[PDB]
Amino acid sequence: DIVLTQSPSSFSVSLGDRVTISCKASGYILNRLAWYQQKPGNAPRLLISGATSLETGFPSRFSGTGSGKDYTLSISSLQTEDVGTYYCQQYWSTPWTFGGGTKLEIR
Amino acid sequence: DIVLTQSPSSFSVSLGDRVTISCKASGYILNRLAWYQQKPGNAPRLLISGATSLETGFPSRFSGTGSGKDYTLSISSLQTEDVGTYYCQQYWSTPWTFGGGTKLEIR
Amino acid sequence: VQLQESGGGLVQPGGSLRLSCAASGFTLGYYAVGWFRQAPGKEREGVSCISSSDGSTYYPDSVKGRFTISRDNAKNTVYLQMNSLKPEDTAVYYCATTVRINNSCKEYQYHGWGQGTQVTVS
Amino acid sequence: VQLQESGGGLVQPGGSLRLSCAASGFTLGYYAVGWFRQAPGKEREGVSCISSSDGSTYYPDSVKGRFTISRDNAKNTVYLQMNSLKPEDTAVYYCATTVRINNSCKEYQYHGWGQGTQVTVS
Amino acid sequence: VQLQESGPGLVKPSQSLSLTCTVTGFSITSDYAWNWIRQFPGKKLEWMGYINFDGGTTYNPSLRGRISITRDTSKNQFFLQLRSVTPEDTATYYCATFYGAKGTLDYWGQGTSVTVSS
Amino acid sequence: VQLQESGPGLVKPSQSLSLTCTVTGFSITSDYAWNWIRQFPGKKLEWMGYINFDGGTTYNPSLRGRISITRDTSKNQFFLQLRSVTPEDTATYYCATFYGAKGTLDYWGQGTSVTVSS
Amino acid sequence: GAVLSFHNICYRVKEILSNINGIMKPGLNAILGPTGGGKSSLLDVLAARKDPSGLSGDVLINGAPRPANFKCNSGYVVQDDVVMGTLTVRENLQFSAALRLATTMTNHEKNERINRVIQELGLDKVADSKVGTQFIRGVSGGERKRTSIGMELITDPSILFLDEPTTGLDSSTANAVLLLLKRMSKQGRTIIFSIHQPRYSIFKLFDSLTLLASGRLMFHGPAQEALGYFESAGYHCEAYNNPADFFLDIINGDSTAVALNREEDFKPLIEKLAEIYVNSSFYKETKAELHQLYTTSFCHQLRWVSKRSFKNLLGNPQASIAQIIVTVVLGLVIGAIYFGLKNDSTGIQNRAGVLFFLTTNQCFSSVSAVELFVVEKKLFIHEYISGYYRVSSYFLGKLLSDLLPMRMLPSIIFTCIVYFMLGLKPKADAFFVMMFTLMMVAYSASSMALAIAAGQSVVSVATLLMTICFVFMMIFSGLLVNLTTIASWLSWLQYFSIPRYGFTALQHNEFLGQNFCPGLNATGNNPCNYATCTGEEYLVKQGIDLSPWGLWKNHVALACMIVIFLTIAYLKLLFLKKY
Amino acid sequence: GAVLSFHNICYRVKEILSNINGIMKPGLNAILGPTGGGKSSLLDVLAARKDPSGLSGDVLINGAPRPANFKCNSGYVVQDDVVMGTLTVRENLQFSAALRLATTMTNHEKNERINRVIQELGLDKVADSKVGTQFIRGVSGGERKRTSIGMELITDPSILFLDEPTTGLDSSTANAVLLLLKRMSKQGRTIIFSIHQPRYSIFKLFDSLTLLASGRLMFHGPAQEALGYFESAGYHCEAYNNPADFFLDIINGDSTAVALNREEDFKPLIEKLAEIYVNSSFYKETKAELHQLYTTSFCHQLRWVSKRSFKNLLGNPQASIAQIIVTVVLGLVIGAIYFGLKNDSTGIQNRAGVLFFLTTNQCFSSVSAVELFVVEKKLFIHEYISGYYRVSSYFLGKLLSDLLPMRMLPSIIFTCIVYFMLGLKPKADAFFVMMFTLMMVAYSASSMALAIAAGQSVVSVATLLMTICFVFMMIFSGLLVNLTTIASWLSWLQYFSIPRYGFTALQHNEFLGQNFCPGLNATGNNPCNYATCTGEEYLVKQGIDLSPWGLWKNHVALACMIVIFLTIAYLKLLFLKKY
Repeated sequence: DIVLTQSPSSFSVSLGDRVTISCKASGYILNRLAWYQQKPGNAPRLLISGATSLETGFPSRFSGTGSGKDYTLSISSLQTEDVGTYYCQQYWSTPWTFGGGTKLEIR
Repeated sequence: DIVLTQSPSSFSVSLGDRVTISCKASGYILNRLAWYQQKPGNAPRLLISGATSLETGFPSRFSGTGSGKDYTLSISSLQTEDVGTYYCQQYWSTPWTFGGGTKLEIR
Repeated sequence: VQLQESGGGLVQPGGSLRLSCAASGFTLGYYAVGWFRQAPGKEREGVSCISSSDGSTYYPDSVKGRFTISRDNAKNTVYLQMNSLKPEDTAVYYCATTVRINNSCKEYQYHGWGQGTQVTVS
Repeated sequence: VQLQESGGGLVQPGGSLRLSCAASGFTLGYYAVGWFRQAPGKEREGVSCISSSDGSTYYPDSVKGRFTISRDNAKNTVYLQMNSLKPEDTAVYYCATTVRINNSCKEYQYHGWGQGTQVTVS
Repeated sequence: VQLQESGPGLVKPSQSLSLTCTVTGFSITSDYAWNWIRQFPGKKLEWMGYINFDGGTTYNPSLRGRISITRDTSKNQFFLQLRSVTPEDTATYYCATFYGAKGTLDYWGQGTSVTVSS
Repeated sequence: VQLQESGPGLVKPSQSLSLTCTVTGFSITSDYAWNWIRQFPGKKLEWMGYINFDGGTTYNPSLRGRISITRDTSKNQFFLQLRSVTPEDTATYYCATFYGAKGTLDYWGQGTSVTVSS
Repeated sequence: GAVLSFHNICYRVKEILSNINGIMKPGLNAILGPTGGGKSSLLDVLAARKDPSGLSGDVLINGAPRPANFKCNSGYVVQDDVVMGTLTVRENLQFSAALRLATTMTNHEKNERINRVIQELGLDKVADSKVGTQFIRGVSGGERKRTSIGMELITDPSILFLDEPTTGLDSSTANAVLLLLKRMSKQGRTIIFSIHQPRYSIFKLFDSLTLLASGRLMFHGPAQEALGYFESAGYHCEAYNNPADFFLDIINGDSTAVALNREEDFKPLIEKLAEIYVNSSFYKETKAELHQLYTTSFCHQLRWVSKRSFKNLLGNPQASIAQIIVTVVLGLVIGAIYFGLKNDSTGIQNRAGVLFFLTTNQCFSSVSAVELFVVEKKLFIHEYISGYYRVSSYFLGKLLSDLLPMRMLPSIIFTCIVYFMLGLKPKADAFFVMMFTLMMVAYSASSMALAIAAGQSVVSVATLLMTICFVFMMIFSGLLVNLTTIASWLSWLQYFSIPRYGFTALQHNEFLGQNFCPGLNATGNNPCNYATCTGEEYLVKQGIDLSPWGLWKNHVALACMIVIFLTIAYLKLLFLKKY
Repeated sequence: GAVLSFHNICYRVKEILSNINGIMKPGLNAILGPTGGGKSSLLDVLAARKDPSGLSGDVLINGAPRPANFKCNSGYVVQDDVVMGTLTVRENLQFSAALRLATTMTNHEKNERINRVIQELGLDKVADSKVGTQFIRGVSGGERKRTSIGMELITDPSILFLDEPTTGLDSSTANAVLLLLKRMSKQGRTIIFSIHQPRYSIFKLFDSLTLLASGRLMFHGPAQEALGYFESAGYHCEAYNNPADFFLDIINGDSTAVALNREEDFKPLIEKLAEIYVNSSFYKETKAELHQLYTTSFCHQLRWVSKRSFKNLLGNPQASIAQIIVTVVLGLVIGAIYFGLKNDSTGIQNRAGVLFFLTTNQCFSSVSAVELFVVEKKLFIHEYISGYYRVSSYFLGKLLSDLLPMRMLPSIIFTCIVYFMLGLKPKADAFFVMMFTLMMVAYSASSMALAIAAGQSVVSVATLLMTICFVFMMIFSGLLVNLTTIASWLSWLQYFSIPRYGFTALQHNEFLGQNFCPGLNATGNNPCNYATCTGEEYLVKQGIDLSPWGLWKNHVALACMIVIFLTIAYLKLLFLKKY
């Protein structure tokens, strides 16, 4: 299968900063990665499809880049309603494997 | 290649009728047909892509049906703001061929 | 398969002696026989012939007296008689044969087969 | 390649006469010869043998007087002498041969080759 | 368009688990694929399997012959059967939808916490 | 997103005819393919050929070795060259846009009528 | 009686036979000479075995010209044995008796004649034993040659011809065969044969020697008189020398050979010896004597040919069992790799590959079908001249029981194994359509194989041509190249491709009503271009019609190809050189 | 001198040679007997031509045991001629002189010895003429046999062995060869030969005849006294009967053969005659006499083998030119169908098909590479025993000039024709990468072909296994089945596929940086799923890594396969049975 890894298991950042969540892949994903954001006690809502585009209902502070085996999600000017757990999921092969977990925690 | 023909080359209809325009092809198209509406003196405007869908900026009175080799344009409750010429284009192969022309005319 | 001949040793000249040229294995009726004569000190000269279809013929040089010929097919042989004095004496007398149909025997080849007998004359 | 023998015809009994068993083509020094005797009206009985390595041997019945034996390899032949009266007369005297090395000739086979000669006794 | 979860929350170990997702606002046989995602007692996610709009079902290799998804058109639902449940299978189960032409999971469900205990 | 058509309007026969379409609001080498359509003096249309965003050009087999399509990226336009013009090609020339993913010509041009007379 | 005569024989292919005369009396007549002479070319002229275009002589039987059915009433023993090793001796000559005889007599009389032949010839010990192929062993060479002799003895021929019965044998059984022939001739029956390098142990048996050298007759007459004839010609035979080799050394003209005789007289080599014979007493004696002077129905010969072919096929379970086993193994292996075909992005590729490979294998497995009319060409020609059957009955008999059952089976084995282990389309009609298409592809390839090699003598040339033809046929199939992108001047070549016709039918059978995109209802419409989500889109992209006629026209074309190729093969067999 | 002796010979393979004694004197010694006897099995024991495991006798030369280099100093003429027909007589025996002789002497002395040999043997008329293959005609059989005889005469052997010099010849030239041998022996040189069915015209030349029957010696001594020996044993030789056949009829035991003699007396067949000879005078006389008693470098023999192979290759331009022509026409045709590869929906299919077919053809064209060590097996064994070369030099010489230049050319021809007529990728490096990959695929297939057939005697078994192996290799290539859908227990089999390694490299070379959707920029992102618009997507979907290592590892694997297969072939040649 294709194992998705997320190097930062937990972040310690502040308000109004640039957050970078990078996750690599075992194989070649070919821009078939999606980002999901889960709140503490809710379903995981979908953030970005195609690893570059961005879905409706979300501000433009979120950006997605990367090509090949690793992809990065960028948050500009982090505010206080953006905490939660972030996941990257591949949909290239049939056993869809999610990433790890990046639970944001402000100080 | 695939030659596209329209059996009705001229209609004599009134306001508020179900206008039916038929367009058949030579080879199999597989719902890969488009309809174009040209007003007398402008460029042809796109009506339908895929022979089933419908473009924005037009009322729901235009419907596209038909599968396989022949396709149909249907207008419900025709008003006087729809006179012009209608073409059926195929975009299956590389040498795209347009149809003939069905010039609507009220009485 | 071999071709032999038999003769004798004469004591007093003037007698009559008969030589025989016998052949075994193959019949002589298809062939033409020829009696040739050689001596220890002279050249090779024939005596006469035999024809397979007609009678006999003679082409000698000085021996033209009492030399008779006879071909017996029952015993498969031919014979040579000698009655006259014939001062030519003690010859080997080879015997050959050849197979032709046309006349004029003296134009044949008469390939020889074997060694010959020897005679004596006092 | 053939095996012949020569003898003679005796007139008055009591004389001395010699047979010769000659062989051409092959050498007799590798073989052992045997003089066998048959008559027109009697059975087949041998006379004696010859050994290829040692001297001669004799296993006769009543012929034990003057019969000498001699094998001469220069002429490739063997000889039979007769001197006594020997009331047995006029036999074919066949001559055979066989190749062995051991002693005791009389236990051999002596396969014969050809016909024999004839002798006369008055 | 809208999904709702239902089923039990206490299944005895070494037994069979049955869950159901009810779909409203869209047809289960029209266009999309319908998935099952379980979130373990932690912060991990796992895709178990999905059913197409025609009936084609695809499962995860991890669940070797333990998962069977069956759909009912009349009540517009799809049910999940998981046999031979174990104590360590204590995840909360969401039923999501799969667009296909986009490749991502758009709409989800509330989810139910399933406990395996004696 | 917006197209503008330009060029001469009278060409002498047995010669070369040149048209130029400029694009505003979208780049040539970004996504789309840029086509050339002629509408004969009547109710007939014919597709000449297209140029891809990378540079690949595809022509209509009816126009055997008479069509050449060349682009310029700095000032964002594309030119049509039709050699050995015959007075039967007196059509109106439009430059359209090919989306590719949808497969249909969405955005068109104003068009110009080119007459071939002695 | 039964005395053969030939007068003023002259044969022109280069005149290979000059003026030849001779009378073959009832006995043991032998023809001798070097290999390049007319030794063999005269035996095939005395029997009706050469084209009468070049024959300018006059051959008679009992002073009358030979009738039209002379070849049907005179046995001819071919040099190389053409007995079927798979059948038994009794069954071989039973097959001969069932065809060469008349159907008026019951089977009891045919069987008692069979028994009489095997008893007279002495074939009772191995009467019910197999002759023997190259893999399995049976009777030895002498009794095989004797069986071949008895094959044409069934109709009690008055005259029997043999082409070198000693060649290919040893010094022990050659005298046995010659003594058998002499004993057979003692009752009185003309036996004319060619002989190569005989021994004196068999030379004494001859009754009439005929010496030939470069088409010129060199002696003819009693065989016991030849040695004396050549002795009187000036050639001595040394002691312990074979008279046959003595004659051959003179004929060839070896100087180191026998020595000359002594000559008492008072055209390099070959025109002097013949001229000697012309003016000899034997020639005059010969010239004086010289100047003194279907049955079975079509079905009856179809059933027997088919039965013999079936017995030959089952007699050596090494050509059928081998391909049966390899087909069974290939089916299991293919089902192993292609297990569980999915309806995803990789489903189209797997389906196309597995449907293409089966058709390619079915086409390439018929290359080995040229061993049908090639390994049995000599036997077919011999039995056609002898009068066993006609070309149509032989062609149909070797078709019903050799090609029909050995080509249908592999398709059935392939279809019943790979289908459900793959899961192509769970319908009753699709299974049978796939089996039918595979059967047609195999039959068409085999028929073209037969049409190519239908009278050739070797297989090294037909197989290469067929392999190079099948490679081009495979190129124009539809998988390696898109058939809609071909140039107009080369696209017509696709209509001469059997694999294309089979593959199109298989694809039209498999890809109709399949979706290959998970979670995308493309049946209504395709929201995305360049998607090929639906099976119908793939078929249209490959240039395949979607109508049922677009499926059945493939089988119509395959059947037409079958008929044309079978007719071509039958015509090639009909106009074969039968001499 | 040069007198050979052998005492108490006993050979066990079933003891095929019982007690055999004999002394071969300088002359013309002949061995006679039936085919199954020890006639041939004793010649190969007298010369060092059989494994010494079973030899239990004692063989001496001039009263001393033979040295280790006895096979290098005693000529042996093989029955079937192993002369290469492509070269000329002078070049053939020049090659022999260049190997058996020493490199101390200049080329002038080797050439003068060559001239002396051809003058003595009488080979000046056809000295500079080709021997003759099957397609082209050269000298007649007598001259070929004489050339083969002279091949071993270069080193002036003291003893010369011949295995049936008369077999395969005719009556005219057999006496010529025998007279040549007798004249050669007149100077004094031991000549031991086997003879099959001789004539009395050559029997008188023998000086010592050795009769063998079922491994038992039946006579030994002067050849002129054998007839009398068997006459005195009770067997008469009829007039006009060959003495050789007279002996053979007794040896076999034919009742219809010669008649018995008359017996004057006062173990079925085979042990009575041997027992007769044991107690004979010849045996005692023989027993008394019995009881009275590398050079060239590696390079020097590599260059010559390679030169001979190259001359053989160029002398018969029908195996190189035929494949050159078929490759040229195949390239032109393939360029004709695949002209103008477009970057549209059908571009991927056409590119994959054309890249797969080239690799499959390159693999299947090496099946005919089994004619390298098979058609030359007998000749190679003869050169190796004689002392010409070693296995490594022969293997490298037949590799550098036979496989290396005839495999590189077709790849170059294919690449320079089909590339620009197609338009694969207009770059300098891609052209050379494609050529290199095709060369490696061809070399690997040829090396595997040599590894499979490296000591077999026929080709009918190596080619069938080769084809059945290449079919499975083709199945696991990547086009007929998706390599990512294989089961885990069967996916490993893909690592043993040469065509897969070539095809992966070709695809990775062709599909990198190509767009296949007109008007869709998928380089940035793919707005539509299930699109495969970009070449990289196809490569990833096929399981091919996108790194340059994912390209070069294919060639690494191909080179490793080449090395392993070449080593396996060399080992198979090294451990061949050389007896």
